[PDB]
Amino acid sequence: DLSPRPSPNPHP
Amino acid sequence: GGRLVVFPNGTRKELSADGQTVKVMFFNGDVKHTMPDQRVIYYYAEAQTTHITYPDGMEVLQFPNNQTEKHFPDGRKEITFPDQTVKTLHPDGREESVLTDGTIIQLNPDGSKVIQFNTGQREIHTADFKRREYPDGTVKTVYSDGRQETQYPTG
Repeated sequence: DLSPRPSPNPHP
Repeated sequence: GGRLVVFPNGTRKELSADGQTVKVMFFNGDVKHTMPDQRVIYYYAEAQTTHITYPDGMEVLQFPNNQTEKHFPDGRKEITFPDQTVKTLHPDGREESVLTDGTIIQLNPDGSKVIQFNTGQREIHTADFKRREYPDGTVKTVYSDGRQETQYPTG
């Protein structure tokens, strides 16, 4: 499979 | 003619026929393109931001407010703000801004600066003085000790 890079911004 | 691969987690991969270009569509909406020349273009869906990595070390970020930030392999960082001011930060701490109106601001790490106004005047700030030079040849200076000096044009 394949996973995205971590979000640069914190989650709401 | 190329292939599409869909993984159990929902991530999709498309390969070109020559296998040189790969596009990955992650389950979270992010999109990554790897190009034959090895440039990697990554789109962050939630942040609406693009990050491009070049094989020479350069990195470029494009933010959704139309701000662009370029990172050169040497350490130099160039920002184009939405207004189109261009600000360059050097690793030594020098900063240079080239405004659209034509103004140029050069800031040294010791705190000295040179300002070139689009009006043709130039200002220099040092530890000893602030000086303003005029297109007619006039020079005005204020020294740290409080004394003010005007050098008149030869003509």
